[PDB]
Amino acid sequence: IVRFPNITNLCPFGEVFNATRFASVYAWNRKRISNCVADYSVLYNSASFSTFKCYGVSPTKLNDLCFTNVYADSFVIRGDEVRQIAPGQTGKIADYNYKLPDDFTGCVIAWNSNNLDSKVGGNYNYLYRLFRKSNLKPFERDISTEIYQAGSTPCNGVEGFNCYFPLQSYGFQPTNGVGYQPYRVVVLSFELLHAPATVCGPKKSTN
Amino acid sequence: QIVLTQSPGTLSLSPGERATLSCRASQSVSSSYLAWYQQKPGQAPRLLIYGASSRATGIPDRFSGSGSGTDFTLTISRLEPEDFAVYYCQQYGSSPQTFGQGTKLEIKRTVAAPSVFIFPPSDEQLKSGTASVVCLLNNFYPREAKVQWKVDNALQSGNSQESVTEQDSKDSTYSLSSTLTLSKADYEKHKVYACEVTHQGLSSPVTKSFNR
Amino acid sequence: QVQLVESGGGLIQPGGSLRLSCAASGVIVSSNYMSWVRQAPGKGLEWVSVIYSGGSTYYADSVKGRFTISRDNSKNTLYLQMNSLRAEDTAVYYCARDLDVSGGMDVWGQGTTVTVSSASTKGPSVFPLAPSSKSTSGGTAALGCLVKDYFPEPVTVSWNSGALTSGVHTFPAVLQSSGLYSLSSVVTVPSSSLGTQTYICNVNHKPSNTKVDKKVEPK
Ligand SMILES: *[C@@H]1O[C@H](CO)[C@@H](O)[C@H](O)[C@H]1NC(C)=O
Repeated sequence: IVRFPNITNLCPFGEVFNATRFASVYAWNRKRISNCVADYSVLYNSASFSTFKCYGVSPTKLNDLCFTNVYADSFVIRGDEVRQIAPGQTGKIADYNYKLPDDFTGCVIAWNSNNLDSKVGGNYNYLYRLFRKSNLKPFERDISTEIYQAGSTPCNGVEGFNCYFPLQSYGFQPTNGVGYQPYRVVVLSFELLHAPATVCGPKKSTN
Repeated sequence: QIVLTQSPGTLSLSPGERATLSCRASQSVSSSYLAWYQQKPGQAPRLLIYGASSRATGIPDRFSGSGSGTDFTLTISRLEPEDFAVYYCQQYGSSPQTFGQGTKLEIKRTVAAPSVFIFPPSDEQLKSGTASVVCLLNNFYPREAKVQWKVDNALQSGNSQESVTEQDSKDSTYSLSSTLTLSKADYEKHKVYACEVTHQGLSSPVTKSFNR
Repeated sequence: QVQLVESGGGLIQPGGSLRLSCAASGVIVSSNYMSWVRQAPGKGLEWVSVIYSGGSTYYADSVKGRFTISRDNSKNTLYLQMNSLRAEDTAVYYCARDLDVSGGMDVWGQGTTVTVSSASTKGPSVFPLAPSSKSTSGGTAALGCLVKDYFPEPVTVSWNSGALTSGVHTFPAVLQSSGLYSLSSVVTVPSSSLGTQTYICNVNHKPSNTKVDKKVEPK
């Protein structure tokens, strides 16, 4: 009545969600998940997330599905910047840092991490791209540190008027407003690729 | 959205003193997203400080900014004659970006009481069908001055419009006019038309009146 | 050079359309955050719209659906298409570039004025402000003209064909309930020379081609 592959490994979700350090949004981390089993309902309740939004699929119905590969993206942004991590959204983050496709099928998980990513003197280790000539294609990662040319005069790699470094630091202090505090974000992408499915839910096979 | 309340409304100082301008936000704002702008009458805003403390290129050292959370400060250590203008703060960390209502930096001088003149409606305009009574306050400081219209000892509120000049280049005073507009029918209803003026330079309120 | 030059501002009635232009030099508009900021007469600054280097556009809630921001990279100019204009949209509009945390809004245009009103261009009525009785403070007396019920802005007022400029105050215009502007221009003179010297106003109104010279004298 039910038949899934004989997969025994557990998916390294704890390696992603409970990592001691996350990445800057402009250089986001992508973990490729394959050949493992994952329960998405225990993940929904494993912690108290601020946003757990799914698109297309549902977390409850997600346990009944198999996928070729599942992709996990993790980074840190501001509190009121999480709304840009969604299909069809625009903004400094969606345009120049991390972009979702309009036909996005998956879930985006975010939770406050002020106690982890805020330092007293200010945590300037989390960066974000402020200047970019054009938008990002979906799932594109631009880690270039080229001096941004805002004027007609070339920059020759030196900062000045109309020549600005394209990356800026978040001022992450624990006394910030709720919208200014760091939020760790995890994006889950489900890929069906006409191939053996290797990432399934926790359903047990019969005969 | 976020509301920036600047204080004081007007700041009265002499050249050479230190100016301290306050910008209080209705929400906590990160210091990296606060700016200060200067605007003179008829001109465009001129960026002074961004990031609460970083001076724009070309801004002298006497301008300095500080603050965090909800309280921010623009300080001019030693005021120059060209520093008297209107100053706005601005937050740009939360959409939509908002400005304060502005603080006016005004040259301070000795208290000067105003000369009060009153004018009945001209006989030409009385033909037109409406009556305009004008009360003039000439060359005074400070700008704070109350102007109350009294028609047969009745306090008249709702039909007067005041107009004030900018601070003069020479004597640094203000002049104010208050126009009471009525119909010819209502203007003929009453008799005594008075203009009472309360000011810092007046020991008691002065009243210029005429009879129709 | 680094200049932002604006144009397209003028006079229009409720519902009409207007397109503002903002020509840039020394700064490429398609490579910067470009914003519009407006200032109603005698009021503060209000953000209107912004366009990103990548094309994303955002508008204030009061002008959303009626305004449209765009740019032409060949001309290096910025545009603000305004439709369904309202009386509250009357303001001086500025274009500026934004550096955000990297330097704020550091380049501003000179501003272009937009006026939204349904009134008809009309010349002013001028009436004398006779120096009634002594009009004495310590010995001086005051008099002037009343420039009432005109549209649109502005008017120019001089005294004795520009010969008198001492002790003259020409107040700023006031917008009345009728929608027409009203103005007064006073002067202070010695009461001894009231009967001696004659005083005449000099009111000029270019938009309606009206030139009135009223003579004020005691009554
Ligand atoms: C993360 O750690 C907490 C506490 O150790 C645990 O309850 C939670 O299940 C973990 N999450 C994952 C995805 O392993």
